[PDB]
Amino acid sequence: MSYTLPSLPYAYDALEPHFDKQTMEIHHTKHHQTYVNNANAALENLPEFASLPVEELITKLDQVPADKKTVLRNNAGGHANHSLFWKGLKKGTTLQGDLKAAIERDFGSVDNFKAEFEKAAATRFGSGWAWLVLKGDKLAVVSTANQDSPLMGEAISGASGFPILGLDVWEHAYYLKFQNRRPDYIKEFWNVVNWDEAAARFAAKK
Amino acid sequence: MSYTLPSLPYAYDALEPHFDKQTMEIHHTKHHQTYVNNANAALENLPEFASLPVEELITKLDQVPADKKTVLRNNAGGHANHSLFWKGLKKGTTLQGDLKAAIERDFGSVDNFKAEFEKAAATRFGSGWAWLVLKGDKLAVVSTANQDSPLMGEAISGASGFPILGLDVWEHAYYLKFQNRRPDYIKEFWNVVNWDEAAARFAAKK
Ligand SMILES: [Mn+2]
Ligand SMILES: [Mn+2]
Repeated sequence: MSYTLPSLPYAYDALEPHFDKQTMEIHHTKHHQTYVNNANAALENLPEFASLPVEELITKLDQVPADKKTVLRNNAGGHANHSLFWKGLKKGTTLQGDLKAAIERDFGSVDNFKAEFEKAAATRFGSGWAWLVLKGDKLAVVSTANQDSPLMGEAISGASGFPILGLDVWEHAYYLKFQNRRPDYIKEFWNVVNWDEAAARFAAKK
Repeated sequence: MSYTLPSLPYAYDALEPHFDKQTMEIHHTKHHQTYVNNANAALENLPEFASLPVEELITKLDQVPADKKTVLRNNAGGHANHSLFWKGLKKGTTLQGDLKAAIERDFGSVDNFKAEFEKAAATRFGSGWAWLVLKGDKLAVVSTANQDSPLMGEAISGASGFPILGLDVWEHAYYLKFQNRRPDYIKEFWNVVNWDEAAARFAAKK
């Protein structure tokens, strides 16, 4: 009830040849759906939380009943992260404008940022996410475990900041095409990171 | 150096039709190799710890420095776990003998244990392992995150006990064949869990 699997900005094959259509379909119809379903299941008993946007719910995980924290952290996190991820994917964009300049300001150069992002994405051990976040006035690359989001805050996720964009580095995001070669997937991410959406999120939050 | 990739006890396709040969090859030659490589790299500056069997090293994670604990927990963990995993996989075995009796004693029935194992393997959120462990004289089903091992102890891994067998539920262990259908993979594991080795391990620290 509370959450719905969001309508994608695109068909499953829209990120070809970079992100494989089989994975995008499963990622949405199976993995994301499951996060929505399991978050919804957990929120049935929590009407005072079920109304929150998922992105707000995950900032309030410390307010949930103890026995709800993990399931919603994982599944509302998964829902939030995947919802962001899809909107954060698009071919044909160019990093530009204020976001490019902020990246250049905060990382020294786009290449420095990319290397830092790639390093975070590659070094995330196990499942998780690499993020470009905005922490007040400064962009940062952080990473989170599993479906943790920086929106969850430091205490829960070990990261914080508003996610400008993120890269799913769960193996389900890349295994079918890339298998263990997560760096290749990370490189491909640069071809599909939706800088227009990242720029819009930066514009909203900067 | 410190660690080597062990030979598989079997050919890449020896677990077919249950576990796919492609995954077995990548899982062994890439993922396990990488754990070996990265554990070896981290041990290069740790002479005090570099000569230890991997299963002993992962019991001493709390003794290494902080810039080494995680890398070795993850990679020596991965090496320990995959080493066990390969030996713990074999077609044609039959659960029997003291191990079957102890499973029946501690879980009520083989099916009860299998259901509890499957639950633990399915509910492991993110990457990790499901374990049959022996805790003193009681078999238990536990799961660990990432490449944590029960051998690592409760503080680090959230689990303890002597692993009798384990199931890798990292998505790289099953995604190529099963994609998101980890329960199908978990069910297939019953066809390839090496009960002989599980029995041998059970007899070894019973
Ligand atoms: Mn995902
Ligand atoms: Mn594995």
